[PDB]
Parts: sequence; structure tokens; C-alpha cells
Amino acid sequence: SNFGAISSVLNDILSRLDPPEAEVQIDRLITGRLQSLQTYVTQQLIRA
Amino acid sequence: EVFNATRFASVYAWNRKRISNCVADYSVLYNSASFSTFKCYGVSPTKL
Ligand SMILES: *[C@@H]1O[C@H](CO)[C@@H](O)[C@H](O)[C@H]1NC(C)=O
Repeated sequence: SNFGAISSVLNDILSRLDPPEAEVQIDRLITGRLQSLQTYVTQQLIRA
Repeated sequence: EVFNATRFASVYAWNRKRISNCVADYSVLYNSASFSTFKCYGVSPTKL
């Protein structure tokens, strides 16, 4: 999932842009994925 | 054959040439009348 970032592939954001921009995008990846874990994790705890 | 072409089509109707089935000629672009600007939106210039 894009999570708002320009692509869902980690490297393909990099090699497209100069990193000082990627630092911004990779947030919207991390902020997305990190969340998606905490969703999944908090699920498991409840389900556990 | 695109860059150094003598007479371009006008901005309103621009001639579309597919560069295809070849090995990158980008190295020869260095020494020339070159470009007023070289701006890569799709990838960083090193990845070319
Ligand atoms: C275009 O012509 C210049 C010489 O005017 C040359 O240096 C350059 O390599 C040419 N471009 C390509 C892609 O061959």
C-alpha cells in the first residue's frame, strides 16, 4: 500500500529521488507500516 | 536523432519518438551544446 507515499516499494522511492526527499516519503511508508503492525499486534494481544 | 534534430515540431503538435531496442547512449550527452537545464523527474540522473 502507498500509505500516501509515491510508491509502496522502498527502494523505488529512493532511486527515483534524492534522499533528502526520500526522508520525507519513507515517513509515510514507516508511519503507515509501523501503524499496520500496531494494528496487527494489538489484534493478536486481544485474540491471544 | 531527437536532441540534435535540426527542425523540431512545434510545442502544440510535438513529434513523439520512442527510443527503444538499444543500449543507453546517455554518456555521449556530456560534451555538446548540452542543455539549458537537465532535470530528471522519473529517476535520479545516475540511474539512467
Ligand atoms: C549532439 O551534437 C553534439 C555536437 O554538437 C555532440 O557533442 C553530442 O554528443 C550529440 N548528441 C548525441 C546524443 O549524440
